[PDB]
Amino acid sequence: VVEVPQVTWEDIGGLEDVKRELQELVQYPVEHPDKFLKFGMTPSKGVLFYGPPGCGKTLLAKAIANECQANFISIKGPELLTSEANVREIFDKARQAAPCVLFFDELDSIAKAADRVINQILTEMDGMSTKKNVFIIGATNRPDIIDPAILRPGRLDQLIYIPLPDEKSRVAILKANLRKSPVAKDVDLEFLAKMTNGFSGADLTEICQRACKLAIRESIESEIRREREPVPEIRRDHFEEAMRFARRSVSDNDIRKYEMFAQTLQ
Ligand SMILES: Nc1ncnc2c1ncn2[C@@H]1O[C@H](COP(=O)(O)OP(=O)(O)O)[C@@H](O)[C@H]1O
Ligand SMILES: CN1CCN(C(=O)Nc2ccc(F)cc2)CC1
Ligand code: NA
Repeated sequence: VVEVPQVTWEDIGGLEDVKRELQELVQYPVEHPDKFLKFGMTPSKGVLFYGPPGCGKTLLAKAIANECQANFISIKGPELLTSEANVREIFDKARQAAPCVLFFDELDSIAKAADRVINQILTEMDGMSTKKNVFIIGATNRPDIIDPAILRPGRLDQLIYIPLPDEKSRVAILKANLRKSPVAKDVDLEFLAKMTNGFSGADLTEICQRACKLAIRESIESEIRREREPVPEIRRDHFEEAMRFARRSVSDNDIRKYEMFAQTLQ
């Protein structure tokens, strides 16, 4: 389907740095085209996101399209196999859908025939002007195997690290996932962030979803009972019971690999 996404910056915990870097990569074009002239700026066309799985690369790409009021077209890495015109077909459909954000997901799969579905991606990128109003975003969990051709100026310009949430970020991620549920006042998310170092954003959200299921099942069963003879909440005890089922999804060794990769781009 081709739509404008619902998710906004408000749904993304942490990443305040990356967020305002994305806006000026996006708001510069439009809120000052009367200095977008005066120096001859050839605007952005592509970013490559990287980092551990489940920290919000997809969220950020959707939320870029929500801020621009833009269409969102998402192709997942492996399904480009049968077969080069598939790459042409996708860019034409994202031209047709302008303004549009075209999101290449899971293309660490591609980085391993497949030789030139990369080449059929790169040339398609060079033969599409800034003026077609199509913004490209890519995401990988394997920054070690990025062919730097796709970062040559003209393609995926900016390379943005998306890290595991530190302690502050994890309070933001819990707070955001919960921004519209009724949660009891005995619930301490700052202490829950303290107890979840190394948890991904996905990891965090799962705890929330389990605490929500159990508050739901308890509400079902109780007023099943209270019919034999007032909005319910998610209490602290729904959260205690959600954590039996909770541990980090990303390994400490892998953490190190990302930390080293990013910290050597300063
Ligand atoms: N910064 C964040 N704030 C809130 N939720 C997050 C965040 N990062 C990840 N999540 C949760 O984890 C899920 C998966 O995130 P996603 O953006 O698909 O990760 P990635 O693209 O890095 O693999 C999201 O639907 C969201 O609920
Ligand atoms: C299928 N496996 C998966 C893990 N893996 C790897 O290399 N991970 C990695 C993590 C972080 C980083 F920065 C680089 C690599 C080997 C192949
Ligand atoms: Na990922």
